[PDB]
Amino acid sequence: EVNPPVP
Amino acid sequence: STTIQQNKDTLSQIVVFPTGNYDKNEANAMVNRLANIDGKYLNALKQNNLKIKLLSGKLTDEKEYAYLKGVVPKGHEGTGKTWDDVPGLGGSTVALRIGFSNKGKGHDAINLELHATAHAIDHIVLNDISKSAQFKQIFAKEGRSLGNVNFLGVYPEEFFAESFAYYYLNQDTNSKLKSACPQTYSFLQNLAK
Repeated sequence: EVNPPVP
Repeated sequence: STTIQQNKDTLSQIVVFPTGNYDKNEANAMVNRLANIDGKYLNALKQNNLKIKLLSGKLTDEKEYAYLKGVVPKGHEGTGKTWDDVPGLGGSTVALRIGFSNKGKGHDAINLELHATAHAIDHIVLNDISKSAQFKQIFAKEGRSLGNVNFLGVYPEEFFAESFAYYYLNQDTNSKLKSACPQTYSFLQNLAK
């Protein structure tokens, strides 16, 4: 699983 | 002060520094901010052999993230940005670009390393609690009270990670979360018990 920061 | 040091000792077994030249003082500052996370979470990360990889360059230049080149991260539709340009990643792993901690440095998270690490805590330590029924009820009421409502108000795992970051970054952000999201604040408060 991967999750980015807030754009 | 002592649990801060204890958390830093735990992080010395989690944090991986990059090879070659990099900003040492800022790397240490990122670890210092991570040390504010409740020690119970950090010890869980350590037990799962989760590594917080600090990077001197793009995430996608690491072998394990090369598959994300050209890939638009979740919720980044229309930003024109791909994983090549994103300085932080969290989940099964954690990877962070040194120097991009602060809001505005290629992202709008309150703090890069806390946000990404919150994802790993959510996924590895808390078994995706952000997607549980309990938090989804809280996310439904307060998920749009921290700005970026089309990202935080849409993905509970992102609202959790960003709230987690507000809660642990510093005392100012902690107070802001309590006023804006009192039920989320209480949720994170109980989680740490």
